[PDB]
Amino acid sequence: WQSGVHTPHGVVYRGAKMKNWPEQRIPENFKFTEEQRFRTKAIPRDVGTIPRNFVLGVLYRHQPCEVGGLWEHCTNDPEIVLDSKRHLREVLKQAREEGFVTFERDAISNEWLCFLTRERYEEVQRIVTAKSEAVDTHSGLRGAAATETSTYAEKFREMNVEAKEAHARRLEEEVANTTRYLRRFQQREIDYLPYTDLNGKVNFMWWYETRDVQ
Amino acid sequence: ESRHLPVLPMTPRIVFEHANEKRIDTAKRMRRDRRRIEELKTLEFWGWYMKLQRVRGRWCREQGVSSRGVYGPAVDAAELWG
Repeated sequence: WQSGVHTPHGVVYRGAKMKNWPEQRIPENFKFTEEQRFRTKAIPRDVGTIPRNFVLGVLYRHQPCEVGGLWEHCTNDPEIVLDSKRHLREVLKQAREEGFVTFERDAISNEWLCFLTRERYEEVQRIVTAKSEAVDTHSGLRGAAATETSTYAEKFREMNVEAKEAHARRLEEEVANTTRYLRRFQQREIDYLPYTDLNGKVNFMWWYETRDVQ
Repeated sequence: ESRHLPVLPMTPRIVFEHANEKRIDTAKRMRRDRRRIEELKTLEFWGWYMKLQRVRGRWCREQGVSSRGVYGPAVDAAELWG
């Protein structure tokens, strides 16, 4: 997508950029003709394992997820793999069809809140734990600072024993700052290739890498 | 009359019934194992096709082939025809 045409100028999504897609400026005077805008299409987005796992992890973190709240949490999270709100909606639809997410009109507020199916909650927990363990084992630098790890464990225990809402909010702010600082240099690129399965349905194979803009 | 265990005398009807039972069991077993073999063949063929697709994707990535027409990534970025 392009910021200047698909969205009002000045709107940018801090997600995962597509590989080789050029961010090209568009004049402010640009505007579609209504028939062309109706006839316009959209590139299919990834609805598979990694995006659904990321969305399920975001919901697992913030069990009550409003629309804007969910988008902001996804943007804040450093494991962003999505590309745009359209990709987020497609992933949410796929999860709903699989039977993971449930949407309810909250009594307190008209906004549609989101919950996770209890039957799939165990699966979500297993996915989250497996991802955390895999990241911990893969991170080579992690564990080099035994004192730092011990202090972090002490902080975890302190938060558990005390009220950890303020600690969680401060950690979310720090995570947002760190994600911005990371985005300043690195970026998660997405590279896709179309293919045709035996059934005759065109699908896309995707892979995500990390590139250092520097 | 007699107090021995109930034993059915061997008769053409009884032997025909046993033959029919064995034939039915044989047909059932043959079809079941045929279905199992076909399932294994389909599973391995799907696995091979997935491996083929992975190899094709790796080769296309190496060669810079996007398989999305002569146009560059700008058209896909526009997303006005995808």
